Amino acid sequence: YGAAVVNIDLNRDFFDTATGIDLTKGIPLVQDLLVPIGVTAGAEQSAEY
Amino acid sequence: QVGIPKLEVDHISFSNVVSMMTANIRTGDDMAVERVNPDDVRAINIRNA
Repeated sequence: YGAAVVNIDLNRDFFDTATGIDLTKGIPLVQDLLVPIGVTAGAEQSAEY
Repeated sequence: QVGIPKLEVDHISFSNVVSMMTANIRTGDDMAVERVNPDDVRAINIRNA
């Protein structure tokens, strides 16, 4: 009782940090895999998805 | 008759009307611009002139 909202997320226990994935934002995000060249710092972030 | 141009004849005229600015043109309000660089070098369109 009092559960305000119930989402269906990717399972962090399966997609562990050992996978390189970070799911805290609600999407998988992997640093330094695909990554644009020729862009300002912090423009790399969307590619992490 | 119309007045003869001074340069037209060989007399020297030591009084003349001289156009002039009322005060110094260099007011020190020099032009300055916000240059803003392309976000991504690869995206730039060299093409079409």
